[PDB]
Amino acid sequence: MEENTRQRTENYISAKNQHPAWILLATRRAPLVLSALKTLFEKSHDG
Amino acid sequence: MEENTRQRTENYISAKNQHPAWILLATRRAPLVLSALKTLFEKSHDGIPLEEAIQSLSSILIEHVSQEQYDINQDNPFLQASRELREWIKRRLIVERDGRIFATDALEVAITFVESLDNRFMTSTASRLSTVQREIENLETRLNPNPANRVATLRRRISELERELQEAEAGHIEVLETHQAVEHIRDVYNLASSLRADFRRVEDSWREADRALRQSIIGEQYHRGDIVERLLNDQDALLNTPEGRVFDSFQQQLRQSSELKAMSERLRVILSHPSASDALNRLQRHDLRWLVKRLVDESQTVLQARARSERDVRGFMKTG
Amino acid sequence: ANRVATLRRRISELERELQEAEAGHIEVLETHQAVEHIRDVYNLASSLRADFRRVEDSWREADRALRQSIIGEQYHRGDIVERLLNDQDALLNTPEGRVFDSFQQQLRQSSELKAMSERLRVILSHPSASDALNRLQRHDLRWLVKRLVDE
DNA sequence: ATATATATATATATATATATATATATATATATATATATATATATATATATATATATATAT
DNA sequence: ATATATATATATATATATATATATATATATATATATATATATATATATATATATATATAT
Repeated sequence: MEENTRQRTENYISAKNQHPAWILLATRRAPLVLSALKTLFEKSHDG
Repeated sequence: MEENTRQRTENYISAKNQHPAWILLATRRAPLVLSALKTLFEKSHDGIPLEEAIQSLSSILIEHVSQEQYDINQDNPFLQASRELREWIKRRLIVERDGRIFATDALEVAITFVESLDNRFMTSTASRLSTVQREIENLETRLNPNPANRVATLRRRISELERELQEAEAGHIEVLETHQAVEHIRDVYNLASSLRADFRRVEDSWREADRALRQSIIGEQYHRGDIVERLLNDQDALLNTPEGRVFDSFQQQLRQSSELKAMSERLRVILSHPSASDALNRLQRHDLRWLVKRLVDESQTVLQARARSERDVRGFMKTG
Repeated sequence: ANRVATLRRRISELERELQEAEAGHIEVLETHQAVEHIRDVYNLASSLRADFRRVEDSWREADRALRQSIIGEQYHRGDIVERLLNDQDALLNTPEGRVFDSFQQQLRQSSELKAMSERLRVILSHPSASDALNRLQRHDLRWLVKRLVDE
């Protein structure tokens, strides 16, 4: 199980520097972008 | 409706600047803190006792002292563990209670997010659709009061179960093939783990309601006769809110020791099946094995925590 | 024998409920209990689409890898056919692949999915639905099956 | 014999100096979101030329 | 007679320039975060003066 301990930190760091979602939530301007995007995408479901 | 969008950006800025989970996610050192806390709390049944927390967190810090780019300490991992623990407590990210520290709701949300983030075994299994279908069946068949509808539903159900009884008696019973069974096991674990999800939201709601009551009590001239009823009406108002209502309904449902006895006996056999080891590793297997005890203990803890609010009335009404 | 006994007792439970209903003691969900009972269903459904969002990516990556390896010179015609078959089978045997396969089996036995969508229509017409869920969520839960079939 | 009153005993509360541990204000280093700039691409218009198809006079 | 071939018209493509919007890149000012001096709190050894008290003298 010890791998699950250390390798997990590398998983999290790679997610922090790569995954778009976590990158977005970290930006200084996140809430405006997130609110605007949800407003756009809530009212229509086909694109 | 989109008039609220103006208000929604304000709501999100407020959440960004206040909610501890989001602030944590935004920090430079976020992955280290989240990994350390996940490792620490993976083994908690109650709030982990403080001393155990310090020791095990020092060991975890030792695990990652190699990462010098994060300014990790290299003279006393025990002191570093204690310092980090108090720092996190200051961040409203973990709370002391009875000397046993617990994970606030913020950390639970952050951990669930980051865990769901990566490629992994996914949240839903192949059995999720069948679960939803069964639940929809029950919900619809119970929502409508038309007695003809209910009797027809029961007639078709009873005919189907008579078919199944005849089939099984004749000997054509059927069982889950291995890879179907593993998926069902995993879905069961995922459903079950959601019960713990909100034992910490309820306590925060109690805390805030009690704080609001005491704060409004600043206008002492109100009638204490009002509070002779407000003792129950606090719970009543939070029973108009989902928190108190659903938590107390959950308590009532959980108090039915017969169904819980059935659930425990069935958990035991499902976990004794060979594919259990396939579906779930050691940690998950133990966690599910005595989920019932976890729920009972932690709900008892929540009740004994709301006991302080129960005493709030004696701290308000009495002015000797 | 365990299955036989379980059926023997479940049949008696539904017999008890049938006796209660025929006597006139039909019981509805308490007009507040039905509220949370509905958002519970919505929460269960909330992950079903989320997982398909990753089934999509898994298959996209499989296709891209196959296309890239086709430009690979080392492969005979037989090797490329083998790569296609084995990549598809491997993708299908992963958890998300099993999600897709179960969805496909349900499509085969379409009666149950149609019944589910009919039940959803009935559920959302109830007044309590408006209290439990805002309109967008009700819309999503109504056309869950459509969304999956499109995805 | 029980009750008032005695010198000394139990033992601590308080006091001081000392160290170590923690909380704070402040300075300072690195990461960040954004402003400015040059080359690139887009589309616009103005004009020339190429092209297909036709009008007309012609070959045999 | 039928079909050939050139001059003609018109629909389309190509060249060129203007202006605008763009992408890559540099540098800037901004914010997070770490490090530090410093003050304050927690705990401790050593000891005093104290309150409570035993043990105790004295009394009716």
